Amino acid sequence: PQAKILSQAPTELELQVAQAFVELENSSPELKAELRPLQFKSIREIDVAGGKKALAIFVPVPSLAGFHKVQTKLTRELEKKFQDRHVIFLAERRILPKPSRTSRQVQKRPRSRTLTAVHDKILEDLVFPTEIVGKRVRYLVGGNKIQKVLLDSKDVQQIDYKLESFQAVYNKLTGKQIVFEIPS
RNA sequence: CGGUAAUUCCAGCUCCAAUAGCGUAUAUUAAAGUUGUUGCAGUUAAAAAGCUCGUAGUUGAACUUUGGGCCCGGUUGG
Repeated sequence: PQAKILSQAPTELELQVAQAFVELENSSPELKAELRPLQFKSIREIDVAGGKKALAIFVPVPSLAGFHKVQTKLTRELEKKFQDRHVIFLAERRILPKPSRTSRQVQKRPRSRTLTAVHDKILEDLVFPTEIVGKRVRYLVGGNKIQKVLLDSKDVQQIDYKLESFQAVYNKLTGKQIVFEIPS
């Protein structure tokens, strides 16, 4: 089972979570149907303030639309089984380097593989249930940048307590500071 | 400027400027932001074409690897 729900089974933490999938799939006749085709590729643990950790789960991008039907419940369940964790799902995306004037030619680089485009999609996935309603960028006199992301005040209670963990996760993946705000 | 009564003509004194050199004519440069790339002007002083379309010419919005770590590291100053 486990090596057939992982796209590879190299390490034990994925085996723990893989088991939880198999367990939960039995506990309800509903999940027995929905969860069966899903798979995930890798997991990374990122430490954050207050001693907690983020379970960043990486998913094949053509299947991402499936998880969005089951991402609720799954977060409820997994945060019980792995006590003191925050769980978030991310699609894996390529990024291709920018061509130099010296390089030999290759097929034209699709715009979705640019670095700017990929980082925007990452941020969209973190806050998944809510929509982003705007962005700001601040250029401080010290010579450094901060982004502010504004969230739709809808169902925010599902993520309202996680925001500090999102800041830490995003920094690890990119090196960029962000803060979250919720317009009334 | 000069028609008597001359600070301007003519002469005599005195004085000034450059000086082995000084003056005149013609051309050209600066002065000239009176040819304007730097850098002009066009209500009333010279100068916006009766009006619109349109080829050559001149000109044309934004976007694609950014940021963060670790070594070596030359020059100058204390």
